Amino acid sequence: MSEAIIAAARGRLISPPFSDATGDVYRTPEAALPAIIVELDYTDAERISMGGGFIASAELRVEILAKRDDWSLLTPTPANTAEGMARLAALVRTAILAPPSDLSGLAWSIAPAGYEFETERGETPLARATQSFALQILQP
Amino acid sequence: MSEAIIAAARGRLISPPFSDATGDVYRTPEAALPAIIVELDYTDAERISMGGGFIASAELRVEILAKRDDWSLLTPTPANTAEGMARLAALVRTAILAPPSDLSGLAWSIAPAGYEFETERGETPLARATQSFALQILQP
Amino acid sequence: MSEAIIAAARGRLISPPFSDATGDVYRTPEAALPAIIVELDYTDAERISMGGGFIASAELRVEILAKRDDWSLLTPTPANTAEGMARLAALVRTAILAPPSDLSGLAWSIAPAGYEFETERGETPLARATQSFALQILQP
Amino acid sequence: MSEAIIAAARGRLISPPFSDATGDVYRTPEAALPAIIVELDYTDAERISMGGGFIASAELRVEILAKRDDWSLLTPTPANTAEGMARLAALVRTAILAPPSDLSGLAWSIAPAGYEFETERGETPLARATQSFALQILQP
Amino acid sequence: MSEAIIAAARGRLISPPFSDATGDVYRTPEAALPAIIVELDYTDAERISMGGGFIASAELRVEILAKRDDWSLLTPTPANTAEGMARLAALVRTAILAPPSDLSGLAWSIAPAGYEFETERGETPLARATQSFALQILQP
Amino acid sequence: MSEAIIAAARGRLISPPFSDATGDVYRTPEAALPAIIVELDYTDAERISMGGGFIASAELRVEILAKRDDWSLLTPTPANTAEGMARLAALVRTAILAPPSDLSGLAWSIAPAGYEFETERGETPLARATQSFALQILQP
Amino acid sequence: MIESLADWSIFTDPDVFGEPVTWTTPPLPDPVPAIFTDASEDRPATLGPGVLTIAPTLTLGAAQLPFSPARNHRCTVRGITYRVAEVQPDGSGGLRLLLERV
Amino acid sequence: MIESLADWSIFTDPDVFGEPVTWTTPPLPDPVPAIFTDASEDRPATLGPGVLTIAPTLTLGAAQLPFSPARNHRCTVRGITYRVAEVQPDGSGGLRLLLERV
Amino acid sequence: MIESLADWSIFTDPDVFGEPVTWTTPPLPDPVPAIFTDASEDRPATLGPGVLTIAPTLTLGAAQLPFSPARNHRCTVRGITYRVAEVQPDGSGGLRLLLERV
Amino acid sequence: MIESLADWSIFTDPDVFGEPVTWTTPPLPDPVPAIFTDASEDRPATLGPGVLTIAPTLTLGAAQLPFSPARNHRCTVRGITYRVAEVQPDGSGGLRLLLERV
Amino acid sequence: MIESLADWSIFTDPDVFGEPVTWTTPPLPDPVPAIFTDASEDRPATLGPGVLTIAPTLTLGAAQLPFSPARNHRCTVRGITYRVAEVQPDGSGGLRLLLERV
Amino acid sequence: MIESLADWSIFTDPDVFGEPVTWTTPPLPDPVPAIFTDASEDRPATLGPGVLTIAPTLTLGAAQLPFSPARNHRCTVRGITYRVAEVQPDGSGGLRLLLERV
Repeated sequence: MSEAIIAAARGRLISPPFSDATGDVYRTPEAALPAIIVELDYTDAERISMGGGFIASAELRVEILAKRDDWSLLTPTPANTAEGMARLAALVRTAILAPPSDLSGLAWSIAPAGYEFETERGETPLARATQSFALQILQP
Repeated sequence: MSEAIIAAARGRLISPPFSDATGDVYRTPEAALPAIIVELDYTDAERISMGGGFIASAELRVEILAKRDDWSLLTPTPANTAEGMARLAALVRTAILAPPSDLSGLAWSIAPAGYEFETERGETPLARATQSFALQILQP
Repeated sequence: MSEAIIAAARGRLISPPFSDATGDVYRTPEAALPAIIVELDYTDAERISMGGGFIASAELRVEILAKRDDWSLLTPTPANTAEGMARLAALVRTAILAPPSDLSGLAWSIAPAGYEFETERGETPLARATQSFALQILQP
Repeated sequence: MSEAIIAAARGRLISPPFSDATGDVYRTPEAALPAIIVELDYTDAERISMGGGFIASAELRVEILAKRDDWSLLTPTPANTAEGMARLAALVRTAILAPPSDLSGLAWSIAPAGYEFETERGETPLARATQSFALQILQP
Repeated sequence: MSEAIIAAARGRLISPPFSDATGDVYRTPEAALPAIIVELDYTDAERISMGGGFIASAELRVEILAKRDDWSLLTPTPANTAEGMARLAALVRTAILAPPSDLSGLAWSIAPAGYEFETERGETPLARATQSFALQILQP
Repeated sequence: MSEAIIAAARGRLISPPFSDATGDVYRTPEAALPAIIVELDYTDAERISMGGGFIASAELRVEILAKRDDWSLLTPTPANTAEGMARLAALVRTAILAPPSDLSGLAWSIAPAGYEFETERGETPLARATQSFALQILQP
Repeated sequence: MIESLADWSIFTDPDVFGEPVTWTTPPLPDPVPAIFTDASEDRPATLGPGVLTIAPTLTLGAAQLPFSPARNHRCTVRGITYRVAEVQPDGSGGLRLLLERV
Repeated sequence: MIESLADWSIFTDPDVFGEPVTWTTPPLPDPVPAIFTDASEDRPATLGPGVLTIAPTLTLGAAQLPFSPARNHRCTVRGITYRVAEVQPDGSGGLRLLLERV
Repeated sequence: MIESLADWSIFTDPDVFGEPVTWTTPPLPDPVPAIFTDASEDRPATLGPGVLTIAPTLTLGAAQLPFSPARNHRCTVRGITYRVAEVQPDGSGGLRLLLERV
Repeated sequence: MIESLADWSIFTDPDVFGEPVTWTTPPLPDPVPAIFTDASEDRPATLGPGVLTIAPTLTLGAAQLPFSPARNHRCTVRGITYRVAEVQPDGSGGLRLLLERV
Repeated sequence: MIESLADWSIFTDPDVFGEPVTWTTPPLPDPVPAIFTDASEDRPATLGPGVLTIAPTLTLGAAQLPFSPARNHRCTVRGITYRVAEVQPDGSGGLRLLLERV
Repeated sequence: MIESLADWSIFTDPDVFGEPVTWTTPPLPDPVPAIFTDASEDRPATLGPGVLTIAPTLTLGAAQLPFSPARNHRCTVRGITYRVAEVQPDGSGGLRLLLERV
C-alpha cells in the first residue's frame, strides 16, 4: 500500500521545517531552499504460503536539496557537502527508521539501501542527498 | 494465447469509465485524459513433460495516464502523484489479480512484477503508472 | 545447416499468401503490405562425444509486418495490434512448430524464445511481430 | 602463437579464389567483390601444471563480404543473403575445422562460437558473414 | 557516520601541505596545483543480530590532482605519471590505512578497492589519482 | 608497489630500441614511429592472514604502436597487422614474463589477460597492440 | 492576430499552393482550401532494413475554419477519404492535421 | 537598461502581438499586456507512443511589471484562469512565465 | 502544381544537367531526361574498416512521367542496365529513384 | 592589443550596458564598470524534475583592471555582495568572472 | 558535364592552387596538375592519448584524366613517391584520391 | 602557395595581432612574430567538478620559418619560457604550435 507507507513517510518527513513535494513536474523551485521529497518507487514480487499471499520487494527513495544556513545548524563546516548532507541525512534516517511500530510494521525491513551527496553549481550552492531505504511490504 | 488473455484484460480493464487503446501509434490524445492501455508483451519458454508440452514466462504491462479530478475521486491530495497513482493502481491490481478463475487460470501466477509513477509536465499535469503483472501461460 | 533449415522455413512460411524476402537491404517496400521474413541468425557451440561431434545453440527469428484487412481475416478488432499480431503469430507458431518430422528433426527443440508486437505510424498502420524460435541443431 | 595459427588460416583460407587481406585500414575496396579476412583476435589465460605452463582462451573471427555470382555458384537463390552466406560459410567452416592435424593441433578445440549474415545496401548488394571459431592454444 | 569518518579522513589527509576541498561544485581551481579531495560515497546495507543492528558496505574515494615539482619531491622521473601518482598514493594509502585504532575502528576493514592514474593535458600537466578504500561501518 | 613494478617494466621494456613514454597527455608523436608504453593500471584487494596482510588483483597493460620496417625485421608480410603485432608481442611477452626472479616475484602470477591488434589509417600505417598481463602483488 | 482572414486566404490561394479539400463529415458545407504535404517517411524495423512508408500532413488556417477542429472527423483530399487522425497547434492559430488513409 | 518603458510598450502594443491579461490576484489592478505563446509539446510515455500535450507561456516585461513577479500568483488570459506555475529570468529583465491551466 | 511541365523541362534540359535515359521496359517509348547523381558511400563492416561502395540515383519529374512510377521496372542509363530498385516521394511530385546495377 | 583602453571604455559605457560595481575588497578604490549578465539555469536532480537556479556573471576588461584578477576577492553589484568565485580567460584580455551570492 | 575541360584547367592552374604531379606509373606520360591537400589527423589509441598523424589527398579532375583512375597505381608529388591507396567519387567526375606515403 | 611572404608578413604585423617571440633555442636568431592565443580549457575529473586549466598556442607561418619546425625546441613568449610541446599542420603551410609552460 504505497499511499499508506507514503502517508507514514509524509508524516515522518514533514517535521523538518519546510514543505515536501513529491512528483510535481512543473515545479522546480529555488525559493524553497531546504527541499525534501519522498518516493515509494517500485515493488517486485513473490508468492506467500499455499492457498494465498503475496510479498513485495520495495525501495523508498528520499532526496534532499539544500543551501546556506540550512546546512549550518550547529557544527562548523556543514558548507562542506559531505558534512552537511550527512548531518541532515542521519537524522532523516532515524526519522524513517524510527522505533514506532506502525511506521516499522508496514515496512518490515527498513535498511539503508544507498546513500549519496551531489553537487550542482547555483549562486547559492545546491546539494542533492539520496537515502534509499528498502522496505518489504506484504501485498494487501 | 495472447488474444484471450488480452481479451480477459480487455474485459477486466474496460471497467474504469474511459476507453482503452492498445498499440495505436498514430494516436497520442490529450482529450482522453484518464488513460488505460494493456500490453501482453513477451513470452520466453521451456518444455513440458516427456512426449509434449510447452510453457511460457510472460509479462503483462498495464499503463495509466491521468490528470486533475480523475485523481481526486475521494481522498484528499491525489494530485500528489504518488497517492493518485497508487489509488488507481491498487484497484487495478485487484481487477486483474481478481478471484475469478477464468481470469486466473490462463494466467496461472499473477504476481506484480513492478510498479512505477512518472511525471510529464503538461498544462494539465499528466502522470504515467506502470503495473507489470507476470503471468505464466501454458502454450496451447 | 542454415540453408536447409531456412529452406524448411521457406517452405513452412511461404503458405501465407504473400512473398517472403530475407536480407534484402535495398528493399523496403510498402506495396507488399502483409510481410514475412525468416532469419536463421546465430549458432553458438559445444562438443559431442569423445572422438567427434558438435552441437549448436541456434535462434530463428520470424518477423511479420502488416496493415488493414490482413489483420481482419475473421474476428473483430484485429486492428488492435495485439489481437492482430497474435492472430497471425499463433498460426505461424504452429506452422514452424508443426508435427512433421523433417521440420522438427533438423531443428530438435522448437521452443518459442520470445514474442513481440510493435507499432510504426504509417498512413496505413504498420505493425511488427517477432517470433523467436530456438532450435538446437547438430553441426553436420 | 598467432602468426602460426594465422599462417595456418592463411593457407586454409587462401583457397577461395580471391585475395585475403587482414587489418588493412586504408584498404576498403569494392573491386575485390568476393572478400575474405581472418583475425586471431584476443587470448585470455590460466596456469598449467605446477612448475610451469600456460594456456589461453582464444577467438578466431572469419569474415566474408560478397556480391552477385559469387553467391550463385550452383544452387538457385543464393542472392538470398541467408542461403548465400551459409553456402560459403559451411565450406569455410570445414576448411578451418578440417581433419588435418597440424591445423587442429595448435588450435585444440575448433568450435564455432558464432555465426552471422549482414546486409549493406550497395548497387551491387554486399553481405557480411562472420564465423567465430574458438581455439584454445597452449601458450608456447 | 559519514561526518565522523570524513572527519577522520579530514584529519588524516590534511597533512599534505595543501587544502582539501570536497564537493565544491563552483570551485575548479588551477592555483591549488597539488589537490586532494576525500569522498565517503555510498553505503549499502544488511541486518545485524536478532533484536537489532545494521551494518553497511561503504566506499571511500580519495582523489589527487597534481603538477610539476609536487611530483618531484625526491626520486627522479616522477613527471612520469605512474611514478608520480604512485609516489603520492602509497603514502596516502598508509595515512588512511594507518595503525591508529580510532581511524581503523569506525572503518573496520580498510582495503584498497581500486587504484588509477589519469592524464589531462594542461600547460602544466595535471594528473588524477584515485584510491578507493572500502570501509564497512556499523550503522550507529 | 607500482613504481617498483613499473620500474621493472621500465627496465624490461626499454630494450626495444625506442623510448617508452607513459602517461604523457600532451605528447602524441608520429616521429617516434615504433612506440611502447606500459601502464600499471588498477589494484583491487582482499585480506591476508589473521593479524594482518593485504593482497591485490592487478592488471598491467602494454601497448605498442608501429609503422613500416619496424614490422619488417625478418620474416615476410609483417605489414599484415596480425603477423607484425604478434611478432613484436610474443617477444615482449617473454620480456615481461621472463624467468628472472625479481621481475617474477613482485609480480607473482604473470598471465596474459588479453591480446589485441588494432588499425588506424595514417600515411604510414599505424597499428596498436595490447598485452594485458595480470600480476597479483602483495600490498607492502 | 492581425493576419486572420488575409493570411488564410492568401496561402491557400487555389492553384497556387492550396489544394481544395472537402470534409466528408457534413458539418462543413463549403469546399475548403488548405496545404497538402506528403513525403517519404522512415519507419525502421528492429531486425529489418525497414520500410519506406508515406505520410500526408494538411496545414490549414485553424482560425479560418468555422467548424470543430476535432479528431475523428472525416475529410477527403482529391477524392480520397481521410479520417483526421491527429491535430496539433503550432500556436499561430495555424494548426497542422495528420490524416489517416482509409 | 535603456529599453525599459519603451521596449515594454512597443512589443506589448495591443492587437499587434500583445494579448491583454489581468492578474486575478488582487495584487494587480489595471490590465497588463503580455505575449501569449503556446505550441504543441509531445510528451512521451516509456512504453506508449506518447501524448500530444500543449504548453502555454507568457512573455512579459518584468521590469515594467509592478507588484511581484511571484510564483503561485493568480492570473487569467482571455477569460481562462491560470496559476502562475513558474517564472524564469532570461536576464533582460524580460522574464518568461509558465501558466498552469486550472 | 504550377511548375508541372515548365519545371520538369527546365532541369531536365539535355546537356545542362539532364542525362537522357530510356526505360528498357517497353512500357516507356520516347527517351526521358533525368538527373543522374552518384557518390561514394562508405558501408561499414562490424569488424572491418569497411568498403567504399557507390550508390547512384535518378531524380526525375514524376508528374511529367507517364506510364508507371513503379518498382521492379527496367531502365538504362548511358547504356548500362538498371533495375529500378526503389522509389520515394519528396512530395513535390518530384520523386527520387534508386537504380540497382545489374 | 590595440583595443586596450578604448575597447574597455566603450562597452563599459555607463547606462548603456555597463553596470558600475565596486570591489568591496579594499584592494580596489574608484568604482569600476562591468557587464552584468544573469540568466536562468536549470540544474537537474537525478530523480527529481530539477530546480531552476540562477547564475550571474560579470564580463569585464581584465587588462583595464588594475589590482589583481583574483579569486576569493570581494565585490558588490548594485549593493549586493558577491565573492568572486571564479575567473576564466577568454584570451582577449577580457575575462569573465563568476560571482557567488553571499 | 558542361564544365569538362574548362573546369579542370581552371582549378589546376599551376602556381595558383594546382601542384603538378607525375604518375610514375608508365601508364601516364605528360605531367598532370592536381590539388594537394594534407592536414593533421588525430588518430586515437584506446588507452593512449593518441598520435597526431597526417593524411594527404589529391583532388583531381577525373574526367580530364586519361589512362586509368585505378588503385595500386604509382604516382609522385613534389618528388616523393605515393602509391594511390584509394579513390572515391564525389560524383562530379571530380574524384578524390588518397595517396600512401612509401 | 601564392601567399608565402606576403601572407606571413601581413598577419604577423607587430602590434596588430602578432606578438613577437624569440626561439631561445640557438637554432633561431632574429626575433619572429607569431599569433599568441590562449583561452580557458575546462578539464574534467572523473569524480570531481573539474579544474579550469589554460592552454596557449602559437599560430605561425611555417613556410616563413627557417630553421626547423620541430618538437622539443625551446622558445619564449613575452619573456616566459615555453618548450614547443606539439606542432600540427593545418595544411596551409601555416602550422599551429602548442607550447608547454616551464
